[PDB]
Amino acid sequence: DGCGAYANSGSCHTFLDEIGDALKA
Amino acid sequence: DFSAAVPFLKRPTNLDGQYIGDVGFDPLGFSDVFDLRVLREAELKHGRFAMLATLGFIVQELYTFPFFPKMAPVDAHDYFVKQGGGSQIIFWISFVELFGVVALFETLQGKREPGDFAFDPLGLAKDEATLERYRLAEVKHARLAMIAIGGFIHQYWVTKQTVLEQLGNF
Amino acid sequence: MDSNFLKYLSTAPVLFTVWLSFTASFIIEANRFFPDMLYFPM
Amino acid sequence: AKSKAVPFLSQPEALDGSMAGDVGFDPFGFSSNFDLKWLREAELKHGRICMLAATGCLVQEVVHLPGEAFSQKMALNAWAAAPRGGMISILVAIGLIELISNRFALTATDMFANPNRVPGDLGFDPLSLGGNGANRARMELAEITHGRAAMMGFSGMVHQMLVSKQAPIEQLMHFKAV
Amino acid sequence: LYKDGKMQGKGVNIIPVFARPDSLDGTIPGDQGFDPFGFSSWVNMKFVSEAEIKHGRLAMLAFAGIMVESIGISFPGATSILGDSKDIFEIHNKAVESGAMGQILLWVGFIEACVGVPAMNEMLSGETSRMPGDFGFDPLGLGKGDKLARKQLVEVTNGRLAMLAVSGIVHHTIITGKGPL
Ligand code: CLA
Ligand code: CLA
Ligand code: CLA
Ligand code: CLA
Ligand code: CLA
Ligand code: KC2
Ligand SMILES: CC1=C(C#C/C(C)=C/C=C/C(C)=C/C=C/C=C(C)/C=C/C=C(\C)C#CC2=C(C)C[C@@H](O)CC2(C)C)C(C)(C)C[C@H](O)C1
Ligand SMILES: CC1=C(C#C/C(C)=C/C=C/C(C)=C/C=C/C=C(C)/C=C/C=C(C)/C=C/C2=C(C)CCCC2(C)C)C(C)(C)C[C@H](O)C1
Repeated sequence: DGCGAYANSGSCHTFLDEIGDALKA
Repeated sequence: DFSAAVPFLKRPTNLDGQYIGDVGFDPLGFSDVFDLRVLREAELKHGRFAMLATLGFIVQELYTFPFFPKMAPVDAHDYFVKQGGGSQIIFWISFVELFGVVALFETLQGKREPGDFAFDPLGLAKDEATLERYRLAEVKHARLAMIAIGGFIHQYWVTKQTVLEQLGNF
Repeated sequence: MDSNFLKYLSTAPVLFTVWLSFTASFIIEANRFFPDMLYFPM
Repeated sequence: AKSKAVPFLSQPEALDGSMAGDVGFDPFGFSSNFDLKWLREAELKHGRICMLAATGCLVQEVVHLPGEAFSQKMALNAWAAAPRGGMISILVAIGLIELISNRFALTATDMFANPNRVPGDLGFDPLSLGGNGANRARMELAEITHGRAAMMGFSGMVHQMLVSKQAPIEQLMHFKAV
Repeated sequence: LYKDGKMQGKGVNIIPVFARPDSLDGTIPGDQGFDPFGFSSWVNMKFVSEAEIKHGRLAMLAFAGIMVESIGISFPGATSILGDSKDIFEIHNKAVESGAMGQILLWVGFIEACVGVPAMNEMLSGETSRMPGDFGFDPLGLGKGDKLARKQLVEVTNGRLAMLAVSGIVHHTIITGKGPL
């Protein structure tokens, strides 16, 4: 979908972003 | 002749000292009717559960994962019933317990010790004597933690406080 | 598994009861998830 | 005397390291009650189907056949959206491949009747890539390891598609916790 | 010099509170009697030795890159796209988004897959008598007979120190928000 693996701001929430938000809460 | 721990009780005939931590304490004669391998497997499983439970009661109130809400462990049981994590933990414990059933069947044939799961990846027992010592330490800590987990949960049930806040005042 | 206990489990009444309960559980779950099958659907 | 994979259990009988992937892992004693040839043939068949199935579950998202009926990125939608006569043809062709490839010996009483019939050796080598002797054992080990990994992966993808209603790659890109 | 019995070999223990295991042969460079958890008893020593050496060399290159990119040395034109800041994490993210680190990943993975995987597999299988970390790379000709040690031991020790240094520097950058030096 034209986004990256990590550090995406928009309509792209990857598994790595979910992991990172799970640690950063 | 007599039991080493209770000097006025006779030594139980099946408690001959083959299992580390034996002080001849069995006044009800549970070892006289039931297989001692099964009893030692049950003792060690209950004790390891209690050790992990007591360590969880200390740490799980010292620290809590950011991806979970904060609550007491007794209320955490009821919460994780409904969220679904407790079902996952029960499922994985059951999955390991199937091979525990197989290990117990191997124990009943005398081909496996009642506490040997052959789990030593950090190699902490090098020779025999340290392993004998660590068996005595494990059995004593098992019995101690079996008492201590019931203490922790029943004290929460009466005071509605976790251990470390009861330590600070009364 | 004790071989004598397995041989007892292999007896006709035990296996009969287990197999008929297993078959009944198939029919019960099939009628629970796909009820009212009077016909083969076209 | 002890199993290498499971060190607290004794080594399962008839397992002696001869077959590929043999680490003595049979805690339930399946090889003590059933023959190893049928178990190996079944394991290879489940693993090969899961290799093709995992590759399909990954490829169908990126690449489709032309047409509306083949445009479902999620494989469980592609099961239903594909034309029915084609899938019945697939079923019949799989049946014929089973029928001739096992040489009319299809059951637990007649497959391996020929002593030359080897578990997982259907005689299938279209490009003859197995014409090298010292590669052979490593090749069977790699095949069974790919099959086992594919079985676990395909199980995980199907049930995660059931949970998430999303095709696998975009489920990894558009992840929503339960 | 190899200094067997002073720096390496049998009988040398740099942390004597954990006794030297019998499993260590003393042939491997960097064997200074430190295996408290007894991993050498059951792992394959060649594989973990090559893994230690490769992790160490990666950490050396990481330390050199981190220090030259946090101090301020840059290639011509490299500041513009990758940001005129000095923070290594944001440098990673900007160079990923530019596409540079994908290109680095592609070529490092191509190098890893093409000769690294066969070297490790043939080294473990016993087909070449190749030593761990031996990729036959000596362009300038600096070790010929001094290869026994004063090259191997100093490389593995600097590798381990680089591992610790890079870990420390990264977690300081995390806690402080400012790169080293
Ligand atoms: C690899 C095997 C595996 C897999 C695939 C799963 C899959 C799942 N588990 Mg699970 N689990 C497993 C093994 C596994 N479990 C084991 C062995 C245990 C211990 C007995 C548990 C205990 C467990 C609990 C207690 C809970 C789950 C939950 C879940 C669900 C999470 C849904 C979601 O959005 O996740 C999103 C997942 C991520 C974004 C990944 C985050 C990973 C974090 C950051 C790791 C943190 C470190 C962790 C604590 C280390 C544990 C080590 C320990 C195993 C020794 C999912 C069905 C949860 C659930 O059912 O609710 C939906 C839940 O509450 N699991
Ligand atoms: C302190 C209690 C204790 C002790 C003394 C032992 C002792 C023993 N266990 Mg045992 N065990 C315990 C608890 C304990 N166990 C628990 C709770 C479990 C369940 C997980 C097990 C599960 C288990 C299995 C499955 C097996 C053993 C085996 C053994 C024997 C091998 C020697 C060894 O490695 O142990 C030495 C152990 C130690 C020195 C303990 C080190 C603890 C360090 C300090 C870490 C503490 C945890 C840390 C604080 C948590 C970090 C979290 C952070 C937030 C702080 C020995 C008799 C094996 C056996 O009998 O075969 C030979 C075997 O197969 N144990
Ligand atoms: C387990 C195997 C398996 C199954 C059941 C399916 C099932 C399906 N695929 Mg599929 N696929 C698979 C593997 C599989 N795939 C693999 C491995 C690939 C990568 C090459 C693909 C690539 C693929 C594409 C590109 C498309 C599908 C599509 C479809 C759907 C419509 C049927 C069709 O047109 O087939 C098409 C099948 C192919 C193009 C290739 C099939 C090749 C298989 C694996 C045969 C090879 C082995 C064969 C049995 C010979 C071995 C014999 C030996 C054992 C003796 C259907 C749900 C279509 C769809 O609905 O899109 C979502 C579509 O457009 N598939
Ligand atoms: C007996 C001969 C025969 C006949 C007369 C037909 C006739 C038909 N088939 Mg059919 N089919 C056959 C054999 C036959 N098939 C066999 C042996 C298979 C393998 C199981 C299929 C699989 C199949 C599928 C999956 C589909 C059809 C469809 C169709 C219809 C439209 C085909 C068309 O115009 O597309 C012509 C287009 C092409 C030839 C392009 C195909 C691209 C390549 C071949 C994809 C690669 C797949 C790969 C080779 C699979 C390997 C597996 C195999 C070795 C087992 C038509 C009625 C389609 C349908 O019903 O649509 C309405 C449909 O979805 N068939
Ligand atoms: C401390 C550094 C160091 C040392 C002493 C060695 C030593 C050795 N390596 Mg090795 N290596 C290193 C780092 C090092 N390596 C790194 C980082 C990599 C990854 C690129 C490699 C990759 C590598 C391969 C692929 C091979 C070797 C081989 C060898 C052996 C023979 C070659 C030789 O004598 O090179 C020693 C020569 C030097 C160290 C040259 C000096 C270069 C200077 C120090 C660069 C300084 C740049 C800069 C100023 C750094 C500081 C930045 C800071 C100020 C910010 C020998 C055991 C070969 C062998 O046979 O292995 C057994 C072999 O095949 N190494
Ligand atoms: C990821 C793990 C990790 C590793 C492997 C690792 C290794 C090394 C090495 C070895 C080559 C050196 C030379 C070194 C350097 C220093 N580290 Mg460092 N370090 C790690 C992480 C932390 C954390 C969490 C802290 C910390 C600190 C310091 C301090 C400051 C004073 C002190 O020791 O208190 C100095 C000088 C503490 C601090 O105050 O940081 C400012 C602190 O809290 N480090 N560190
Ligand atoms: C025999 C040979 C033949 C050859 C042949 C055949 C065609 C060989 C080619 C084979 C293919 C089919 C092998 C497929 C492997 C699939 C698995 C490993 C992918 C697993 C991913 C899993 C583990 C993971 C997963 C994960 C899941 C769990 C969660 C997800 O969120 C993410 C993810 C997806 C990452 C030829 C034709 C050459 C002829 C020759 O003469 C003889
Ligand atoms: C129900 C429930 C839950 C629960 C729960 C749980 C986990 C309950 C656990 C209860 C436990 C572990 C109780 C233990 C009691 C121990 C006693 C009385 C020991 C006595 C020892 C003596 C007399 C020793 C005597 C002796 C002494 C002094 C020394 C010499 C020897 C001896 C003579 C033996 C939750 C939390 C999951 C929530 C859920 O929603 C509801």
